[PDB]
Amino acid sequence: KKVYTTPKKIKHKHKKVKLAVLSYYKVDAEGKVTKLRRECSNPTCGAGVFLANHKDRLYCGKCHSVYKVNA
Amino acid sequence: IRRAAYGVVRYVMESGAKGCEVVVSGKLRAARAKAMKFADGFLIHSGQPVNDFIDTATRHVLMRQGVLGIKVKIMRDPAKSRTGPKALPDAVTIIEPKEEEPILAPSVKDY
Amino acid sequence: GDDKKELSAEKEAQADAAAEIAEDAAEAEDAAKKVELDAERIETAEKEAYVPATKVK
RNA sequence: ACCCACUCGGCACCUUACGAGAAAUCAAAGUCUUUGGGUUCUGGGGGGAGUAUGGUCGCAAGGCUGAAACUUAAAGGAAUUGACGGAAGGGCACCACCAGGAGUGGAGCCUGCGGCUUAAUUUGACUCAACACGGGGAAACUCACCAGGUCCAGACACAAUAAGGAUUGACAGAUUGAGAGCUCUUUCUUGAUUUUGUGGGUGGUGGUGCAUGGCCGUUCUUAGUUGGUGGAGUGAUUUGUCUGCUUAAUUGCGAUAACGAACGAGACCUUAACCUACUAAAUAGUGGUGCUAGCAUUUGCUGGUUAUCCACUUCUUAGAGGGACUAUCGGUUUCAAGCCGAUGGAAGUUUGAGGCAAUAACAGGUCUGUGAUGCCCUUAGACGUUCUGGGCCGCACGCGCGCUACACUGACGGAGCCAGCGAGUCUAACCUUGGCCGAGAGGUCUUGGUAAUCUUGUGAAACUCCGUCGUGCUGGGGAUAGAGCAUUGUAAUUAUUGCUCUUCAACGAGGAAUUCCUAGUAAGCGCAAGUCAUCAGCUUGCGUUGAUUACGUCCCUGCCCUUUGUACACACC
Ligand SMILES: [Mg+2]
Ligand SMILES: [Mg+2]
Ligand SMILES: [Mg+2]
Ligand SMILES: [Mg+2]
Ligand SMILES: [Mg+2]
Ligand SMILES: [Mg+2]
Ligand SMILES: [Mg+2]
Ligand SMILES: [Mg+2]
Ligand SMILES: [Mg+2]
Ligand SMILES: [Mg+2]
Ligand SMILES: [Mg+2]
Ligand SMILES: [Mg+2]
Ligand SMILES: [Mg+2]
Ligand SMILES: [Mg+2]
Ligand SMILES: [Mg+2]
Ligand SMILES: [Mg+2]
Ligand SMILES: [Mg+2]
Ligand SMILES: [Mg+2]
Ligand SMILES: [Mg+2]
Ligand SMILES: [Mg+2]
Ligand SMILES: [Mg+2]
Ligand SMILES: [Mg+2]
Ligand SMILES: [Mg+2]
Ligand SMILES: [Mg+2]
Ligand SMILES: [Mg+2]
Ligand SMILES: [Mg+2]
Ligand SMILES: [Mg+2]
Ligand SMILES: [Mg+2]
Ligand SMILES: [Mg+2]
Ligand SMILES: [Mg+2]
Ligand SMILES: [Mg+2]
Ligand SMILES: [Mg+2]
Ligand SMILES: [Zn+2]
Repeated sequence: KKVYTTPKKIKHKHKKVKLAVLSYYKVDAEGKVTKLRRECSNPTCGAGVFLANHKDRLYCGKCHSVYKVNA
Repeated sequence: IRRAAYGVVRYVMESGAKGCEVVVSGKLRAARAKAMKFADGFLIHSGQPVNDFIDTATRHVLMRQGVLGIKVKIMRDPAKSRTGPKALPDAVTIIEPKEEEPILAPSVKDY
Repeated sequence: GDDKKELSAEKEAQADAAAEIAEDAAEAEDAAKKVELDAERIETAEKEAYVPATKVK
């Protein structure tokens, strides 16, 4: 054939960063649990799923995309 | 190759066929293609009786070398047709006459 | 096959047809866990296999 | 001198073979394993090699005498079958000619191939047997090419990673052609489905048709192939299977050490022809009667009426039969097969046209029809696959199939008005009548049809008819080109198609060459089907109008046949 033209810079896939997951369950003083990271109100998300926090952003990841809640 | 074919021609023939035919084509242990015919008995090849009396089937036998082609041809005895022209259109059979007793002066009988 | 051994071919081929003619003639006169799987899910459909409560805040 | 009979000794020839030989053949090459008349000479697998060396003869050239080492499994003889030949003798054919017809080759365009150009212009095929072929009419798709973007749809096994998370997804923003979370910013989500690595698979219009199947094309518009009994040969083999005649034909007659047979040809099968004979038919049609309109009247002539009834089967339809067998007669010939003429017949060219078609051959074509396949390559920055766009159409030119024409046997405008083979919509938008709107293309409202029922009588085209034009590139011709309107489709730009006005080129019957064809054929002419969303200048079929000239021959060409030669048999590549 005509093997190997390839202008450089191959692409990587993704990482899914390590991120030892939620410690964001705030206790006050033994042993009340004040539950940082407010949850979503979609009936398919039974309040066990939470909301991410970016600028102008409270996003539900359990909804693969749906229901952009804004507060 | 011959034993398997030659035996099949024998079982078909032993089963009351008018004729049989086996073709093996392809490559078999050599690099070059060859093809054999194994045919014993009577077989017609042209015309409508083909549709009537000969049964053709080809199979592809896939082996570690390549793929051979099995072709089989069986010619059924048309006398046993049981729903058909009972013979080949060539068959022109004459009935045989019977010996006669001559002159025997008139001598008419009565009833 | 080489024609130098052709005799031994027609004989072992005939012998094959001999065996194929005996198997053909000997086979002419020869000698519950019900449980309803489609319904076992409707039979074992009894309760005590669920949990549902949600909707805080 | 000649004739006839004989007999010696000559040069030979003819037939036989008792006999001999591996055979070809041989009255010697016979009278040999039943091996002995006398005698001379030479040979002992093939090369090496008639070479080296010595001797000897010769003016020379060379003669006579004449090794070995080494190498090698064959060389050789006669015959048989093949295959081949730029040898001889015969045949067959409009893919040969003859007598002609209609042409192509010149022109414009259409189309395919080469060439050039290109990011790519994917590719197979190159004499008949590549080039309107791959059903190959590609806007996406197709699609193999090129510029770029995703995805795994990487089975399974072990190992690694890892429930403190193996892995999945994504809002917005950036980004990107893109409302692709492709990637990145941010950080929710996901739960053992994946990931990572190795082994092992998988896909591929990647390669190899010179590894194969299968299929097809070619030889073959041909007539060839084989076995039983017998005759010949030690044998492979041969005769049968053939000089001649005849045929489309190894089709027959006849001759005949052959006799009688089978595959292939023929038979057969399908289609187009003939039935006033059989069975019938509101999805086929006829007469009569109602019911019914028009013109004539003196009874008539010409229509309307999917059932208002009665009858029929000529036409139509398809079932079963019938018919042709080259019949009758006469010519011709070995009075054989046959062949030619006349009468009759629906039919007498294998009745016309097809389908099927033995044995064998080809390195013919097809891995790009196949989830047919060996092997090789590749397999995650992919030769997998999908998405976007481009390309297969690119244009100094060479070649092939075609289309349309150069006009007055014509264009044009009115008018007459006649076919046949088809196809046509279910979980659907196919074939479409009819009524309106529109110059047109088309639009819109409805309707019949899963069909002998509706489209459709497919009112097709040439053609026939009355006018306009007048030989002037003319009103022949319609390339090229501008402007406008519609249809197909997600998309029409490099213009899918259709309509309209305008623009009005080349081409005045075409060099050397070359194709096709013998009767409802040639040619002219349109139509249906295939392809198809849209696109036929292509193909496959169909009917319409309907000639001229052969009814012969081997000159050209192509191939079969013997004869013959061969040191070829992987068979003249
Ligand atoms: Mg036939
Ligand atoms: Mg002799
Ligand atoms: Mg001949
Ligand atoms: Mg002739
Ligand atoms: Mg001529
Ligand atoms: Mg000419
Ligand atoms: Mg994807
Ligand atoms: Mg792997
Ligand atoms: Mg590997
Ligand atoms: Mg494949
Ligand atoms: Mg080949
Ligand atoms: Mg092949
Ligand atoms: Mg090739
Ligand atoms: Mg002909
Ligand atoms: Mg012969
Ligand atoms: Mg036959
Ligand atoms: Mg009738
Ligand atoms: Mg007549
Ligand atoms: Mg080749
Ligand atoms: Mg194939
Ligand atoms: Mg594309
Ligand atoms: Mg092309
Ligand atoms: Mg062609
Ligand atoms: Mg006219
Ligand atoms: Mg208008
Ligand atoms: Mg309806
Ligand atoms: Mg004009
Ligand atoms: Mg003009
Ligand atoms: Mg001319
Ligand atoms: Mg069409
Ligand atoms: Mg085409
Ligand atoms: Mg010879
Ligand atoms: Zn949610």
